[PDB]
Amino acid sequence: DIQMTQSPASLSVSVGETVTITCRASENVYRNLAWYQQKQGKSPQLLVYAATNLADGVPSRFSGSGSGTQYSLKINSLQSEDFGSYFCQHFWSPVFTFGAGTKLELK
Amino acid sequence: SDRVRSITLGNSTITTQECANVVVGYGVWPEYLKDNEATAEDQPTQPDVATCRFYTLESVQWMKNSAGWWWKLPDALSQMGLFGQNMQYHYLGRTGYTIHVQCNASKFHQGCLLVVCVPEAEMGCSNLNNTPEFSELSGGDSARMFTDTQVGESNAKKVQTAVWNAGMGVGVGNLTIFPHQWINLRTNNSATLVMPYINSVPMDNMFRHNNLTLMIIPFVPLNYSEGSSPYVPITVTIAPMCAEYNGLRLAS
Amino acid sequence: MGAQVSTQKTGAIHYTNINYYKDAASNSANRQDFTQDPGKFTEPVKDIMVKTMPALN
Amino acid sequence: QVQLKQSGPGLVQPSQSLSITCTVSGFSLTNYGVHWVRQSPGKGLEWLGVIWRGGSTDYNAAFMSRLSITKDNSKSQVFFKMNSLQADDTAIYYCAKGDYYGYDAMDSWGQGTSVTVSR
Amino acid sequence: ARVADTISSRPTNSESIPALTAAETGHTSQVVPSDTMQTRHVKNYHSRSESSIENFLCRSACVYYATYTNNSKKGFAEWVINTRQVAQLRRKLELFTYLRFDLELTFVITSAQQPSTASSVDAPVQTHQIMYVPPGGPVPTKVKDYAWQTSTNPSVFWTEGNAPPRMSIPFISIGNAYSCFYDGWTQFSRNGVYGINTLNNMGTLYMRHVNEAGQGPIKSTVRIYFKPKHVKAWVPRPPRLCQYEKQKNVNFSPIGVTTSRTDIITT
Amino acid sequence: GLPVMTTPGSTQFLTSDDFQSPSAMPQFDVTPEMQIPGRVNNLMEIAEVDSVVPVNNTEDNVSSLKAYQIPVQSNSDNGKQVFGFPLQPGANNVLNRTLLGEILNYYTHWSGSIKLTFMFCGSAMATGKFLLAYSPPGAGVPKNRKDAMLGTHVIWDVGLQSSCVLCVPWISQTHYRYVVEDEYTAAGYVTCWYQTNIVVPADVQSSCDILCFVSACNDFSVRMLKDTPFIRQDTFYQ
Repeated sequence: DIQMTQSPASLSVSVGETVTITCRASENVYRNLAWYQQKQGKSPQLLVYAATNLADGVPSRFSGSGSGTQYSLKINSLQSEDFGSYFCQHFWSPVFTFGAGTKLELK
Repeated sequence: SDRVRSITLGNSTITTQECANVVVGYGVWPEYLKDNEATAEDQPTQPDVATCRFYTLESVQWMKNSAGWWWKLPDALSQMGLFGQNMQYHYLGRTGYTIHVQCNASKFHQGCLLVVCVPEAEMGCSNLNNTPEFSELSGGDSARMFTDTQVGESNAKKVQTAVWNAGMGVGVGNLTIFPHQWINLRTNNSATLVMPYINSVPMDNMFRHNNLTLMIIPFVPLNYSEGSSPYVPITVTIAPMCAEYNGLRLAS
Repeated sequence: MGAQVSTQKTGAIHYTNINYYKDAASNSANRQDFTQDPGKFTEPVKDIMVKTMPALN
Repeated sequence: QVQLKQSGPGLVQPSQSLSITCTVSGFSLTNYGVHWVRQSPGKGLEWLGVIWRGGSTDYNAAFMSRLSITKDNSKSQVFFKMNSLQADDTAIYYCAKGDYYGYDAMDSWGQGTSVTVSR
Repeated sequence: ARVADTISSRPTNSESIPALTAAETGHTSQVVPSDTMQTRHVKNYHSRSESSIENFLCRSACVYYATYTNNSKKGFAEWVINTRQVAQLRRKLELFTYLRFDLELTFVITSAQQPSTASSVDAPVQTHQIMYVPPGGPVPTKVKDYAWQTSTNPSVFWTEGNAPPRMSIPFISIGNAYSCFYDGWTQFSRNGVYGINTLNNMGTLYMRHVNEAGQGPIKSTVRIYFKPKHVKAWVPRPPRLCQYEKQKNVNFSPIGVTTSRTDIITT
Repeated sequence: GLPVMTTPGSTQFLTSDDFQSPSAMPQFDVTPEMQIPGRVNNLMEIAEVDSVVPVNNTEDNVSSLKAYQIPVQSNSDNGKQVFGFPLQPGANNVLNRTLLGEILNYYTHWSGSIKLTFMFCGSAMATGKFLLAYSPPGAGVPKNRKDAMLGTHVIWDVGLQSSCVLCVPWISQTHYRYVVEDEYTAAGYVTCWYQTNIVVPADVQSSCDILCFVSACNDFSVRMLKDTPFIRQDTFYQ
């Protein structure tokens, strides 16, 4: 099948700066990627679908881009309620595989 | 003025205050079946006040990054009142439609739709060996949506919904040869199409043949500055015209 | 019973044609029925609009 | 609008069967498909199986001989069944609907039941 | 069918606006070049004769070819009749939704010698038989069969070296027009097959050698040519952009609308 | 025993002949005709229907709906160019795959005028004026507004009617022109320039889009039917 290698595995940043989380597929998925955000001990929420589009209630700090095999997610101004985990999960082909995981301590 | 219409069918009335002209078929108006072209020998049922009225489908939301929608509509009206009851007890049936897509916004929004109504739209599947199933082709009074990506092929049975190929393998720019109108939010406010019965047989079964497809594709996407209303819906009202049925049987 | 479909395709002369078989699906091709009506694909509009007038009043 | 929720057994003996029933609300099973995702503390997130809106199912490769997902359109419920329940299945199981505007993404997830395979 | 000619124009200053229109009405502008500039009076003698429906479609095109070996068991060809195995005739017929024409068949039969082992191989001229079986009739299963009597099935006999054989077939259908597209299923439960194969019941075409295997095997090849006559067409359609993949359906792979250039202002 | 003599050209198979041939099914009763709406009598009325042309090919917009949209913004200088492409409706990849360019690739010669309908798909409070120029060949493509104003042009004012039709004329030495890329029978260039700026009020998006259509006039003609280069096949489909 196809693996999703996500980098970096962890981050330590403060409130108000610009970060960038990337994840790379094994082969081409044609912009079939979805980004999620999970806080401590609840279900993951959909954040960015189809590698560019924003969800219903997600504010415009989040921005996703990429094409082909290399994709990324960018927050221009990080805020106090936006820590947690982030995964990328392609829906190009069964079996769907999730990302490894990133962690934001917000130090 | 040339911007106001009033359409009255049965016990319903659709009015509009700014609009373009109405496009009618390939030049013909929907009428009944003559005796030169008839092939059945039983007398048809023409209720013509109970089924020739405006049925309003469900509304969809026009987001900024939206791709398109499609209905089928011998099938989208299969649960709507007495039109959906005569389709069940009868074996044959012919009809013509009038379609009214309506979508309003202020003077500070911008966008442009393409309201086209194509006959005999065969759709292509994502998996190259199979044909798409029924629930992925059409929903009863619920829109199926295009995407702007490429649908994967290892799914079981799914329609290829790449919007630039319009699902049928043709260029999406060349869809203007069918009867069509544009809803330009600068000037226009609603589109109206009157379609006759287009088929190679004088009557056909209505549960295994969808001889039309109404597609709505945004060419120039919705955009507005911050402060304007972000929720812009689209509503479609369809009304059959000159409907008749043959072959009365059990319910199915 | 020779049919005279005379006018050949000339630029800017007669020819003969006799049918021999009993089925109408065995004649030659038509090739000379020039008919045009583009008003059903270009102007499929209920209310006719004049060229010189503005389209939206 | 309120959405789907589940109810599971919680604690299961090894080499047994597991069954969580995820019931929905606010929509129909004739328009959306429900996925099944396993959140594991050691192996991370993984996708188990899905039942589409047409009724056909599609399972993972490693969980092929053990998974079986069915549904009922009238009662608006889906059923899942895994068998033989080995030691690494101590995780929390989610049900989540698909087809986010035709894009096959998960929009809303269940509350998740945490299962344990041990004695 | 002469085209319209341009008339002379004058400099104008009025309130009449031929250029400004509204494209939202779904109505193409009917303007001429004598409305936005000054034109001289030229009379056109050009004709639209070669762009007609009859002159566009009534040309012979191959649809299929199959081989069969004389000195071999399983040697005879069969072909269910359909016009969607080639790419160039399928694209021409799919510009319209409904068609109604009369066909005109032509077969081009060739032969080739196979590597036998006998010395001084000498064979006479060969004879071929092409039998057409309507849907429902009995079919042959070998070369020496009872079904090649053709008591009611039409068939043709042809020896090598002469002109190619040629028949003519009227409009055979159940409906009132041939249907190139069909958005529907076969069963009333909306299961099973979906597409254009619900209407494909034109029949089968069986080909065989007549002569016995004398001393050396001979492998023949017959090509079938379709040619529509008396054509009527309804409901035009945008032409096919992506490549064809299968015969039974319209499955495809997505592709761009055009080939790209380096800029928007480049030439 | 009437004496005849067989001329050259006997027992041949020419694929464009009109001869009679014996019927295979005699006295066959056809299915009677029926008035189906939308009968096409000639291929020169399919080409008279307008179709959106993909002007904006930039190597990644061809697999999107951004190929048809021409970006127009509120500038800060005078006389910027909007687009530009040569006028070759059978060889140039802008007008190649439209509804007009897909019929011309079945033929070899063509002659007549071409309409080019634009539509301002912007806001309701935005204004602007544009220049729609067509330059005959012989010189290069015009690079200024002063160079392009000397050809056949029109000035379009955006307003209540949101469409303008630039109709290029038939200016040539020969009665016909080749569909394929030829240097002897070139046809010219079509450009577009800002006349004045695009002025918007407050709280309006200043990035509007423009669609463009293409069709044929009532004196368009084609000749010498050939086969198309857009389709391809390796084996038989099964």
